[PDB]
This record gives sequence, C-alpha cells and structure tokens, in this order.
Amino acid sequence: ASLTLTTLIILTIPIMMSNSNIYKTNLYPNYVKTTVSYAFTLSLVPLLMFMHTGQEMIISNWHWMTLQTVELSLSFKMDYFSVMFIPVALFVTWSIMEFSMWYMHSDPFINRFFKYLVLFLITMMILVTANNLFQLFIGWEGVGIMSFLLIGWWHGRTDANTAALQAILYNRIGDIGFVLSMAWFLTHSNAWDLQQIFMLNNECPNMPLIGLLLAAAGKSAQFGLHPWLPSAMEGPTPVSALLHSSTMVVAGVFLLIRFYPLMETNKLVQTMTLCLGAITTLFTALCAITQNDIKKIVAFSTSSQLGLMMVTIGINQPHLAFLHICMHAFFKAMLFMCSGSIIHSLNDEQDIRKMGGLYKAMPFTTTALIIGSLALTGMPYLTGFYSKDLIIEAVNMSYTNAWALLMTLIATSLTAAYSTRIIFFAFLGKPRFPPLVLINENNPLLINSIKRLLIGSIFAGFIISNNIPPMTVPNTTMPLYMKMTALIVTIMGFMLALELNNTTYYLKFKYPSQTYKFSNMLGYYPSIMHRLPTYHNLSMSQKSASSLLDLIWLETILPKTTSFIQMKMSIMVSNQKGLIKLYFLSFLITIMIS
Amino acid sequence: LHKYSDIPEGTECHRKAYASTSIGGATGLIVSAYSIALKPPASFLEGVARTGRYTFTSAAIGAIFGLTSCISAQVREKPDDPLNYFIGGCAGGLTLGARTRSYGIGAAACAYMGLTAALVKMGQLEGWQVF
Amino acid sequence: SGFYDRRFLKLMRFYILLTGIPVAIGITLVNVFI
Amino acid sequence: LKIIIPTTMLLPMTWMSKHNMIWINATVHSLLISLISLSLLNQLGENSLNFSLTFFSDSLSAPLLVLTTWLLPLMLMASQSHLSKETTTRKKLYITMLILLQLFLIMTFTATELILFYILFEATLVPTLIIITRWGNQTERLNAGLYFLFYTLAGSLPLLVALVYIQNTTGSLNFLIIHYWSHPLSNSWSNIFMWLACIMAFMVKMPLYGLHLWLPKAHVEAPIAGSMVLAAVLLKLGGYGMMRITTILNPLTNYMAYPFLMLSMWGMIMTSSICLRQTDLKSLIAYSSVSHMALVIVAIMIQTPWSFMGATALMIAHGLTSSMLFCLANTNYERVHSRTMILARGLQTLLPLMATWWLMASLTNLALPPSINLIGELFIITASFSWSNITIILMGMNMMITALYSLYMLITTQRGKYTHHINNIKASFTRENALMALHILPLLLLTLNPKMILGPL
Amino acid sequence: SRWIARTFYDGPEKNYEKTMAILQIEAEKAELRLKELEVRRLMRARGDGPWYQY
Amino acid sequence: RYYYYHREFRRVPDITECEEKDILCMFEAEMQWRRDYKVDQEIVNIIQERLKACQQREG
Repeated sequence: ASLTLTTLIILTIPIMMSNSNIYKTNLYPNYVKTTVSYAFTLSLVPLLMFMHTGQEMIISNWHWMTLQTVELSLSFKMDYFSVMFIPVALFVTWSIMEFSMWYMHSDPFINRFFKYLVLFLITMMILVTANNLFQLFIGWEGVGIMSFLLIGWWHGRTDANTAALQAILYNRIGDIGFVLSMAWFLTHSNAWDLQQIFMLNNECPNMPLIGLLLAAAGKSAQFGLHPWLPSAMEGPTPVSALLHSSTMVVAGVFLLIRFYPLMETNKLVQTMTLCLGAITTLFTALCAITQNDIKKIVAFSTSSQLGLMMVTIGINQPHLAFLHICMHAFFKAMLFMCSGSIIHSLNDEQDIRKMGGLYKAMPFTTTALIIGSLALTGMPYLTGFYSKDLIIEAVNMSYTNAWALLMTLIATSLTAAYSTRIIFFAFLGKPRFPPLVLINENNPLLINSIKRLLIGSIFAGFIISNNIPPMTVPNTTMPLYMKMTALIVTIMGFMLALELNNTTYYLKFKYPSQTYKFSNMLGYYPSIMHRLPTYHNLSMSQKSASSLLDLIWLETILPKTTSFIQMKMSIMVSNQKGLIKLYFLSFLITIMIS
Repeated sequence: LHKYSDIPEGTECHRKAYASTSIGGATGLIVSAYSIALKPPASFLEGVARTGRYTFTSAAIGAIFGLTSCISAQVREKPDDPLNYFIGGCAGGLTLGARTRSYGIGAAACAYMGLTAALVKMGQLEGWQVF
Repeated sequence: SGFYDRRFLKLMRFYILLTGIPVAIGITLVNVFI
Repeated sequence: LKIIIPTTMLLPMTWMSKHNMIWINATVHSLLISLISLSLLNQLGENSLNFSLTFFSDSLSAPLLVLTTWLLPLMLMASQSHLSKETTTRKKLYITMLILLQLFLIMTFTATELILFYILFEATLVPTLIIITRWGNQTERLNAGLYFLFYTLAGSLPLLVALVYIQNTTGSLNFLIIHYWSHPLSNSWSNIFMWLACIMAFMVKMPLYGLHLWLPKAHVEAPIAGSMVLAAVLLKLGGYGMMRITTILNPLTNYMAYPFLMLSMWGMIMTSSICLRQTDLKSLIAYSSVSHMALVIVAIMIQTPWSFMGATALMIAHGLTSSMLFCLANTNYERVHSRTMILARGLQTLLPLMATWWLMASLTNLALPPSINLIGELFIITASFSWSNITIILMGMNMMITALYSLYMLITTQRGKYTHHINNIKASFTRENALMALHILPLLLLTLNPKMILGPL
Repeated sequence: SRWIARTFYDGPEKNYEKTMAILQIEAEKAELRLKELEVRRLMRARGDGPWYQY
Repeated sequence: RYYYYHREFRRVPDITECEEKDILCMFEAEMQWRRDYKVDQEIVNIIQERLKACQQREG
C-alpha cells in the first residue's frame, strides 16, 4: 500500500523543486532521470508482491467533497492493470529521459522541457491508477493539455501551433462522449465509481457505452479521428516518442479496457468497436505504405497498432488487448529513438527520399531498427509475437464478422510492408544524403538507452507471457493453417513490397496512378475534412452569427426600434412652431371631446 | 363600446364587424381632428382629403380586425382564448400596411397591433381594471 | 532581461514562506501534543 | 453590520489621506476588511445564518460576499498606474466610486427584504455608470453608457411594481417568511405576467442571449476598474437574485422555462461561435462571459439541486477567471495601445511570465479538471441531462468551442513572431505580476475546499 | 477548531433564538398589514370609521 | 487530553399538527425535518460504502 503510493508521489517532488535555484542550474535534469530511475526501482516491488500471491488493492485515502448520496473521493485502485502498467511507463520514460538529454543538448529552456515531461507522466499515472471515474477524467484531460504544451514546443512556426490546436480539438470531440457517459452513470447508476457501476449494471445500457466509445476513439485516433496523430509528429521527436508512440494514445483504449464487463453486457458495443477498429487499421496502414517522413510512417504505424488492439477489445478479449500495449511501447519507443539518432545525425532531414543508405554508417542504430522492425512485424518468438499472434489467432477462432477479420489480415500484411519500406530506404541503398557527413553515433548515454530498450524488446514478451496468470484460457486445436496465416501474410508483405521496391529501381519514368495519389494523400481526408467544415463554420460565424444575427438584427429589434420611434414622436410633438391659433383651437376640440 | 362588447362570443360576424368599423371610424375622426387642428392644412379641400384619408384607414382597420376575429372564432371554434383575436391583430397591421404602401410599417404594425389586441382579450378574460 | 521576473518570484516566495513557516510549524506542534 | 461600517469608513480615510499615499491607504485597509469578511464564511449546515432584523447571511451569499470584498484591492492595483496625471482631488473622488460601489454590494447580498434588495440592486447602477462614462477611453463609451443603463431599468422597473404587488396580496415581503409561507401560483394569465415580471430583470442583468447586446459594448469602453466589476460581479448578483425569487413561483416554472431554455441553450453555442471570430480581444473576453452565463441561467431554470450547486460554483469561478482575463488584456493594451489582437503578435518572445499567466488563465477558462470552473459546469450538465437526455448534444458543442477560442486567444496574441517595430514594450512591472497572481492563487486553493463554495443546497 | 469555536463564534443557540424572534416579529407585521387593508377597504366603503370621513 | 463529545437534539412535534399559520411550529418542525433529511442522506452514504466494500472484496 505504502509502496504504490510512493511509486507515484515521489514523481511530484522535482516539479516542486522547480522554483528552487537548482532548477535554474544546468544540473537539474539528471536529478530527474535519476528520479525516475529510483521510481522504477521502487516500482518493481508491488509487481512482485502482486506475483506469487496475486493480491490486489484499492485505497481512497481522502474524500474530497461529500455531496448528498454521492461522495466522490480520490481512489487509487491498484488492480492487475494498474500495477502491471506502471513499471512500463517508468521504464520507457526513463529511457526517453536519457535520450532527450542528448537530443536537446544544444537547446535553451531544456530544463523547462524536462519539467513538462515529468508533469506529463504524472498525469498519465493519474489516469492509469484512478478508480473513481472523475479522477479518471482529470487524468484524461490533463494528459490532453500536456499533449498541447509539448506539441507546440517549437512555438515559432505556425504549423506546430495548428498541430497542437488540432490535437486538442479532436480530443475535445472525444471528451463530449466522455462527459455524456460520465453524466449518465450518475443519473442512473448513481456512482462515478467502478465498484458501484460494475455492481448495479447487470441490465443492458443501451447508450452510455457508445458515447464512452467515442471518448475512447478520442485519444486512440480511430478512423474518424485519426489525423491529429500524424500531425502530432511536428513536435520535437522525443516528445512524439514519449506518448504518441505509447504513453498517451494507448490510454484512449485503456479506458475502454477498464470497463470490459459492461461491454460484455452488450453485443453492439463489441460489435461496433470491432466494426471501426478494423477499418482504421486498414485505412491507416494504407497511408503508411507510402510516405516519406520517418516519423509519419512510424505514426501511421502506431495508430494502426491501436486499431488492431481495438478490435482486440471488440473481439471480446480485453486481457490480451491490454497485453499488446505493454509490448507495443518498447517497439515504438525503439523506433522513434533510433529515428531520432538518424535525424539528429544528419542535421534533421526527415524525408527518406534523400535519407541516405547508411547501413554501415550507423551500425548500432541499424541493429536497433532491425530488431524493432522484426518485433513490430511479429516474428515467432520475438516480443511482438506474444501479442500479435495470440490476437489475430483468437480473432480467427472467434465467432464474428469476417470482413473485419479480412481487414485485420490486409493490415497485418501492410505492417510488414511499411516496416520493410523504412528499412530499405534507411539503409540498403548507396547513400544519397548531401555530402559532408557529420555523422556520429557516439555518445554513451544514447547507447545505454537503446540497449535497455532492446533488452526489454527481446526478453519481455517471453518473461511477461510466462508470469501472468492464465486469464486467456487458450484456444489450441483446429486447424494448422490457423497459426501459419500470421506468418504467410507477413511473407507476402515482404515479397510484394520488396520486389516492388526493387522494380522502382529500374529507370522508366511512369507517373502516378490514382491509388498512389490517394494513399499518399493520407486518404485525402485531412485535405477535405479540414478545408471544408471549418470554412462553413468560420464563414457562418461571421456571415451570420457575428453579423446579421446579432450585430444588425438583434440590435434592430429593440434598441433601434424605440430609438427611432422616439425620433418620430419627438419631432412630432415638439413641432417647433407654436402659433397660438393652432393649439388653442386644439384646446377647443379637446374640450368638445372631454 | 358597450354595443361592440355584446359580441356575443363571435356569432354573426357582420354584426360585430359593423361595430368595430364604427369604432375605427370614431378614432379616425378624432385623429383627423387634432391633425387638422395642429397641422393647418392650407386650402380646406386638402383638409377634407386628409380627414378622408385617416377616417377611411382607421375604419378599414376596424372592419378587417373585427371580421377576421369573429371568423376565426367561428372557424377554430376554440373560441375563447386570446390568440383568437391575435390573428386579427396581426391582420390589422397589414391593412395599415396596405395604405402606407410599405412593408416596414406594415410589418411592425402587424406585431404590435397583434400583441395589443391579444392583451385586450386576455384582459376581458381577467377583469384587468386599467382605470 | 530576466531580472524583473526572478525578482518577482524572489519576493513572492519570500513572503508566502515568511508567513509560511510559523504556520506550518504551529500546525505540527499542535499535532504532536494537544 | 460589523464588516459594513469600516467599508464606509475608508471614505473619510480616503478624503483625509495625504495626497500621495492614498493608494496605500485604500489598498491596505481593503485587504484587512477582506480578511474580516472571510470570517463570515462559516455559515451553518442547517438554518441560514441570521443577524439583525434587516440582514441575514445564507450560504449562497457568503462566498459571493467574500469575493466582493476581495475585489476592491485588485481594482486598485490595476487602476493605480492607469491613472496618474489626474489631479489629486479627482483621483480621490475616483476611488470613492469603487468603494461606494462595493458598499452597495455588501448591502445587497445580505439583503433581507426583497424591496431593500431591489433598491440596492438598482442602486449599484449609478457609480458604474459614472465610471464607464467619465473614465472610459474613446468616443463610443458615451453611447455605451446608455445601453448599460436602460437595459437594466427597462428590466428592473416592472420587477419593482411586481414586488410591491406581492406584499399586498400576501403579508410581508421579507425573505424568510416568504420562503416558508410560499404558496403556488398557477397558469391563468395574470400569473404568467407575474412570472415574467419577476424574472425579466434578473435575466437582463445577467445577460441573456437575446438581450446581451449592451454587455460587450460596455466592456469595450470601460476603464478596467469598471470592467472587473461589471464582469465579475454584477452578472453574478443578477443570478443571486434570480436564485432568491425562485422561492416563489412553482409549479409555473415547469411550464414557462422552455422559451428561455431555448434562448439560452442556443445562445450559448451561438455566442460562443461569434466568440470564435472577434477582431479585438477586449470583446472576445466579453462574449466568452456571456457564453458561460447562459449555463448559469439554464442551471437556475431547471431548478434541480445539482443545478443550483453548479450555479453557485460556476458563478464564482467565472467571476475570477473573467476579471483575470480582463486585467491581463489591459496590460497589453497599455503596453502597445493596439487593442486589436493582431498587432500584439509575438509577445511571448519578448517576455515570459505573462505568457505563463495567459496559460493559467485561458487554461481555466476552457475549464479542465479540477478547476472549480469545470466542476461547477459538470454538475449543471448532469442535472440538465437528467432534465432531457438530448441536452448533452448541445452542451458538448459548447465544450468544444470554448476550447478553441480560448486557446485561440492564447496562440494568436502570443506564440509566433514578434512584430518588428513595436519598441514600446517595457518588461513587466511588479504590480502586474502581483495582481494576476492575486487573481489566480485563490482560484487554485479554492479547489481544495469546494464544500465551502457549493452553497446552500 | 475548538479554539476558533471559542474565540470567534458561538453555539447555534444564539442563531436559533435570534431566528425565532425574527420570524415572530416579521410575521406580526405581515398579519397587521393585511388586517389594515381590510380595515381600510371597509372604512372607506362605509364611512362608519373615524378616519375616512370627509 | 482535553476532549469533545457528541451533541444530540431533542424531538419536537412535526408540521402536520401545527396550524396553518404558526410560523414557529413550522419553523421548529422544519429544522427537525431538515436534520432528519441530512441524516437519512448520511445513512444512504453508509450503505453505498458497504456496497463498494463488498464489490472490491470479492476476488
């Protein structure tokens, strides 16, 4: 009990130290990396007490505001999920610390940058741990705004700002659904607590689950909400590595994971979740096939992974769905950091088409990127396997809609596809980056970082798949091609993508087909869903609302009316003249009437 | 006004409409009277032109108001609620809108004359004392 | 120039803590005893 | 009666103060009297606190009272550099307007007779008029004065006659007994006009979407000390009164709420939308203010206890955050006289700490957890949702746009390139930081202990 | 909390007695006003009373 | 160890029996009813807490 709360609270202290003069020193950040280090060291312990005996805990140390009936209070449930997840975040983020010390080493305000890092992570901890739903909302929204502060880090260029605003916007659109659900549980279940809600809702909830689903779509970048995530790469790399790889965006489905039994109450929820998660895997992966940024490709990848695990929830297997995240973080952090090594090495040139062929120029980064790509690919005993195979297999043997399963298949093909694209252009070719070569892999902390993530990247799949209690109950029978399919689809991926890529190498200019222009225009989706509705609204908010509705009628209807009528009346009564015969005769007739 | 008051309800629309026409004519003669009194027309024929104008206009307004009101009473057969006059109220402005040949003044007259009439009926229903 | 801001923080922190210490310690002494 | 006397007593102190020391006098003692005001907060968990025959202190009033006492020093700190070249007698005349004003507030919150409450409710109108008209900049202020004025009176006057009526149709006009002797009024037609007569003034003073036109045009004009009050308080007091008079009415409210719930539920999204495209900042803030007050007014009309809790919380939170945005904008307006938002440009580059305050202030404008703003808002969405399951689809859009424009005012007047030639800026005074720190700290401490702000229900 | 409850405030009792007396007084005024309106309508209606007679 | 102890309030006759115009009956009985209401809310708070306890306590 004391343990977990300590593995949270100590993280708070450096921010407190932020006003202390040490913050102004160059010396500060290493206290932070060390801080997360101790935090991790401490963080392992609850997991082990969780291991052999398996106990789980909730604490709610202090009620915050006792309403009638409802009395919300902060409450740190520490179940399987919340205990297992913390060491992961501490681990990868610690590696990001060590990375960032080098990636930014030139940069002024770097100390502030780390402050924002810890400030982000702590909110993430607020989200993963919280029992009481409202506390989940503070973790939610706070993570959102940290995303805003970090995306806009290079605040000078406008594009960073638009990206930030874009991200907050789609998150907010999800937040509408989150609030709808959040109200509905209170109106009905009278709760805001997972105990209450799990207890009282044996009955089917026809609607809250869908709005909550929309909220889950928020962070997770489903198909209707994907674009901000690709645009979020515009912030400096260690940031995008930090959370758009893993620590942020996975939380959006993590929410949905937390509420499995209610999902289980419905059929339509598992349904639609699958219905959409599949198609976002596909539609994202297609754009992922054909890009030129390192980071955009890796971004589309991460979202596609998210769609996959989203059907993993929608296939009614939450446990594996959570299992996939814990593997996923290592992979993606690996990719973005090695990519950061490339990019920093070359004076920052994201575009692959003038990215060199540097297989030998940076051999260690090469190794790293290779194990990474193989891990994401889903190689048979490497870490990505223990998720991906179990997943898609379970999807196979499950009763379900099939067309979505098909989509899972094309998607898992395309994984191999773009994953080979980046390898090919990054390394194999005779180099074509502009001459001079400032390249310098060397700087030991970076090395140590990538080392540790490789270590996890290879052992963790086996170790964790072994240690966890068998909540899965395995399906292992008919047929044989069942298990083969995951491999053969990959192999088709490498064969087609690679022979195609080599065919690109044979002169003969061609001009693009329509499919190329489509999938490489990110599905056209941003360029239509952004240049259109925003125009109709910003026009409408002036063509109408700002203007005629409220500056010109709403003022005409009662100030300008009376103000005019008094003009007429006042010039009429006070008619300036004053000839006697006039009004005097008026006295006459007014007497005759009176 | 006591004559006009015994509607009853809205039966025999003509009997009522004649009375409203009478009231409109009366007010028209008064307004014409002060107008002539305070705006010396010059050349008396123009003065009777003026009074013919106002008298006919107000008489028209009263007529159309009365009969649309009673017809609405004899058609909707609600027939007692205030809205029953309001159409006529709204109608009345349009009459006024026609003689002035202006959409604006006709439009405003529709709304305010309507609300005034509605308040009148509401008042008959509630015994509001005014004086 | 970053002088004016840091000065502001020096002041503000100095007062909030100036009164801050006696209060916190008073609360602690009240906790341990009475 | 103890807090109220010294508030009167500063006036002699102001007039007799040495000519160049007055700001210190008024500041220090206003702070002290704030602390004395704070002891009132205790209230009781059951019975409304009582005092003299002529005052009482419901939990609904106390946080407001504390706030109102709290604002005076702030307005002083803002004002005392805005004006300097003014003659001593005139300045000394000037703070009297402010303090006289809050005196009317401390009186009009504790009420108790609704006729006393009214006459003070309308008495507030004078000093704020004088301030808007004599010390506002640019020409339009003259015209603005009128809009600020008649819209109050045209609302207030019928309310007045209505009040007199009731104390004739029943016994006393006093609030406690009328809370107890309350009996339903119902349909007919006379009773409906009674309803509007007892609502329209309160629904004018906190702007309603169909009637809010004066409010932006007040804020465009008023010198900042007028702005802080006109925004942070008077709206909120109109809300306080409307929460008061709802002790009567019922069941009729069930039948008459609808039109105003339409003007409000639609006007919120609408005004927020207009808010998304202003030319100049000082107005942008004002429309944000209306866009939040609509939430209060539906929160009052659905009359569910959650809705009044949320009503109270949101009233106070919006008070502080709005005043904060105003002073925080006036600073720019003084540094560059631009007013138009486009000229400020890369203000963050040239100075940092103000950017931090922009961040905190806007950040709580959008309302994110666990700001009392947010928690104030979420309740009324809850009760609204109970009242109609559809209603959420409207509330959600609000929570969209209030994000956007809020962040917008941040990213447009800050992040980005400095304008080149604007050499005028001069590196942030201590009083500036002091001032806005004074807005924002209470606002954040206050989240720790909501239970003292949620009010009577 | 105890010390504050001593030095500054008080038990509810004073609040409660005060509220009692208040409600009594204001109630009495209320009923008197209504009765006064009765007396006045009658007295003007009849002239029988001392203080409306012309 | 100077120390506090619990306060309690005596019963009073309810509104139902005080007449249509006494304010003091309505008032005493009002405060009683109000106390009773707040109390009842607290009891529902307790039963919900025991509900949460049972929920988490199950494996």
